[PDB]
Amino acid sequence: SGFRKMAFPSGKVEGCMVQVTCGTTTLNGLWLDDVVYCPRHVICTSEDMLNPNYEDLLIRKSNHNFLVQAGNVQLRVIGHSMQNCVLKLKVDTANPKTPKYKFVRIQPGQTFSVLACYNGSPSGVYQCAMRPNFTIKGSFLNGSCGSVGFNIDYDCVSFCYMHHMELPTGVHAGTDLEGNFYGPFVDRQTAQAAGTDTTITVNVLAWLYAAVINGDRWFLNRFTTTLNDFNLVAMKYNYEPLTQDHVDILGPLSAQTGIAVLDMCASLKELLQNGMNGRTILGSALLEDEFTPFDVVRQCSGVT
Amino acid sequence: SGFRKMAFPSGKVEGCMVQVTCGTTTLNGLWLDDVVYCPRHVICTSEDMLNPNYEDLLIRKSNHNFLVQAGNVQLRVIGHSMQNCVLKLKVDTANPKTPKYKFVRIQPGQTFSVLACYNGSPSGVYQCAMRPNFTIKGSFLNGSCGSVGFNIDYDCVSFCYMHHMELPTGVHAGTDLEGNFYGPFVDRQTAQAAGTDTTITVNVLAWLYAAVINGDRWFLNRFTTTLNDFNLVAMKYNYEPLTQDHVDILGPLSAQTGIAVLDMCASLKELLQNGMNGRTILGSALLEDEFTPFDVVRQCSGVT
Ligand SMILES: Cc1ccncc1NC(=O)[C@@H]1C[C@H]1CF
Ligand SMILES: Cc1ccncc1NC(=O)[C@@H]1C[C@H]1CF
Repeated sequence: SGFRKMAFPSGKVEGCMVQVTCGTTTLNGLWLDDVVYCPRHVICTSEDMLNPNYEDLLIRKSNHNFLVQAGNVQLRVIGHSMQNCVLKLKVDTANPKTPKYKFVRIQPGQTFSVLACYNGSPSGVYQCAMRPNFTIKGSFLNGSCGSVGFNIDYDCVSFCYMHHMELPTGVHAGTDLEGNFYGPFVDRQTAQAAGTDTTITVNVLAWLYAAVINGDRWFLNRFTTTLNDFNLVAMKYNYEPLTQDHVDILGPLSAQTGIAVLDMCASLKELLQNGMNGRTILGSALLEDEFTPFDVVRQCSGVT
Repeated sequence: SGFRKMAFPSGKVEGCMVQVTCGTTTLNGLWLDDVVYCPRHVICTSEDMLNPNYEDLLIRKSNHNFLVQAGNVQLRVIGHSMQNCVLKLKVDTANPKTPKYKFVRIQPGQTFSVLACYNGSPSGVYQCAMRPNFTIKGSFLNGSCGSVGFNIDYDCVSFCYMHHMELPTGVHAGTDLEGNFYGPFVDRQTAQAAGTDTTITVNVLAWLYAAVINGDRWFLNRFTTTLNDFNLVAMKYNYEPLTQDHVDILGPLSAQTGIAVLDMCASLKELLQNGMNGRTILGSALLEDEFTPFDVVRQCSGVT
């Protein structure tokens, strides 16, 4: 029993972190096989970041200009190429610590662990969700770029995020491992509008099931609702509309607890309309949306 | 910017996790140098746990009865001994992955990361605090015993906790790495009273400084208070009494922000007396006490 915002064990990712320096800029790189992946803005000076012409800036750089260091080891760069907003630095040595891995583009509402790094060194690990508006509310300071987001399935690390920037609002933006930004963001020091965000309804429902499993039951009521009625409430409270797909993914939790999905929706409806009345759910005084139904099942069963 | 409940990178601890089996019971062990540390209740059957006589139960066990497995490797046990509530299994091989480490007994109110494990395999990592009543509100299922709590200072892992049990209330109890329980708890399946808990005042104040550093300032007011006046409020709201030692540890945050400790105490006083009025602080709708002043400084500076 107990329920925590659990991150994946970061060990397999730590073994891949390196430091990449180009000119006066230093950030983090990800060393997998004989390739180091890093944000392409490593080639920019703070002056260039206002309106960078990356193709032009990269033309002035040669393999020997990219300094890649794994702790005390210096890696020899034998190739460089830009793919979208990432630089791929071919090195002459395959990382002996390369785990089994995939590059995945996650969907909004999905969760992942971030290994925050500075100068190629891991500082900490935290679990977070990709917001419906494609931002992440992370914890990143200058030098954290190149830190990655990932999920793990037994021995396989699925890399889904690489940190590139902090918006003027203090929210974070980044790319998949092919350098495609999540959201409308560009790697330029310019004001950028993040879309209207919403709360991840299916995640809140999953978290309400986790609360029941662990003993927090006060929010359960004598009511039920329909997808249509619930969605009218979800609309008013800036929650994502619930679909049959979301109901289907909640199936295992509905089955384990014996609380029908629409009955849980009616509890969520009353919580949205009345608030928590000074009470807590799993130690939170608000409705948590950073646990997916898969996260709840995994944590509640002890999956390693 | 941004502030998260960050755990230490668990890599150095993952390299130490092993599985320990004795008879029909399996749990986690910690392999450091040529010693495997695990909870002594690995020698008990669920029947023995009601009133175990550990000295007698251990006398029936021999080195060959303790099955220690590190992933696919079987370790040869050449000695066993009980120290308080831990068993120390001497093995014939030093763990090649042993990091620099210390065994420390933490104080209540201090924080640490837990690497939750099942069958010697890491499932996840989370940050938590040792409650003033010596319990931890963790996330532990059957088979999680032997999972450890730790802090890291550059390359040194300070092991401070080993998980032994879940109280009937769903809160968790465990020992330091010499097998001494934190709190009045015993390793027996019996109802056990955890003391009256309190909120860790210095941690809440540290978190209020982190909120200011990151832009959440609405709670700052035009008032100040004294240690005596604040402690009368702390008493009423089951908060730990604030001492000059706590004020001294808050010094760096008071210096960085320019908000005097007693001025922050007056903001905390108004928050305790009036609530949050439906607002949030660093994404929380309650007063967070799981970040120490050292945690706030570390996260806010990017310490690796
Ligand atoms: C200064 C900072 C802080 C935290 N995380 C990231 C950053 N850096 C940026 O925003 C880089 C300049 C842009 C490129 F899109
Ligand atoms: C069943 C469980 C669940 C989570 N964490 C731990 C446990 N196990 C226990 O409480 C063991 C029997 C006691 C020894 F003090």
